[PDB]
Amino acid sequence: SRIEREQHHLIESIEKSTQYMAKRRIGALISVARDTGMDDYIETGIPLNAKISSQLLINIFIPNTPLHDGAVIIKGNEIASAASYLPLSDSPFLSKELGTRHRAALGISEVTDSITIVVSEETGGISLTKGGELFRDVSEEELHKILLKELVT
Ligand SMILES: Nc1ncnc2[nH]cnc12
Ligand SMILES: [Cl-]
Ligand SMILES: [Cl-]
Repeated sequence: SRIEREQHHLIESIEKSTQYMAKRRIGALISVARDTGMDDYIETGIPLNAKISSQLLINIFIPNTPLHDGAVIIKGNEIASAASYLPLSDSPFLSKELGTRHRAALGISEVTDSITIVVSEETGGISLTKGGELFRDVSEEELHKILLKELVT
């Protein structure tokens, strides 16, 4: 259909779902594929090939459920997979206060141009990784501007 409409709906869906999870300290890990493919990491998860919504993203990460333990990977206009493996960064610069989801988000950002969003189950803070860099505990305004810049062409 109309790509700009799809891209803005994707941004809204990430914003609403991460707001919901952040308030409840639900851990989450959502990686959005870009020019470089993520197909090999999609293959490690449970296939969904589903329409993007804030509601599905939230339902996926509910603790102690079949789909929660790993990354969601979004490819084109679909939630491709849940519970996917991402490579862990070995960087010693990542703070030891951060958990596996952050190290996974950092790891995938070091080998793809994907944009990955994390919700910390410890703090509720929202972080983002891109190109081997971490943007830690961003405000709602900051998250919106980054997602606009990176996900809207
Ligand atoms: N908990 C985790 N979530 C996603 N990718 C991972 N790779 C290793 N541990 C992981
Ligand atoms: Cl069209
Ligand atoms: Cl966490």
